[PDB]
Amino acid sequence: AHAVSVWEFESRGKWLPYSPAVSQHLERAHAKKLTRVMLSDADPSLEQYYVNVRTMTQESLTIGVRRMFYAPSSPAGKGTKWEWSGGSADSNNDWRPYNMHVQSIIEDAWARGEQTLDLSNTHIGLPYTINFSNLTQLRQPSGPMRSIRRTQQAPYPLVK
Repeated sequence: AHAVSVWEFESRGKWLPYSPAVSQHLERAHAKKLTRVMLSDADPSLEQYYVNVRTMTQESLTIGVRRMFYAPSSPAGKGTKWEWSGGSADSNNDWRPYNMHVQSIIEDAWARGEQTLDLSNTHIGLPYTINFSNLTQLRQPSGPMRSIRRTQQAPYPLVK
């Protein structure tokens, strides 16, 4: 009887998740039937990110935005996320979320004990292989290998 609401934006043909706090801010505005939202209101570093809820777009330009529902059992619903690292090897400063669906598939393969998950099968156009024994993402064919991680996160907004 419940779902969590994950707001997403378009980034290179990937529908990436906004953070829990930003999704929580967007959801409250949708609930109040508002049209315009400034994302800095929920995350002060999102400088002049303007989301129009009627056209379902974000300007900061061309970008699409959507509101998606996921189950309580998804990573979004359970308070956990899978991210990959953005710039040197054992660098921890620039982390990035995978598409929420991909996070669920990674979580599911991790939980079932897979040694490896080839994201190019599943879905896509994500030529990456995840290795759970060393927690990395390998750009096919043979790298870069970037660190991935599973961390606790706040709950996304709950819905009827």
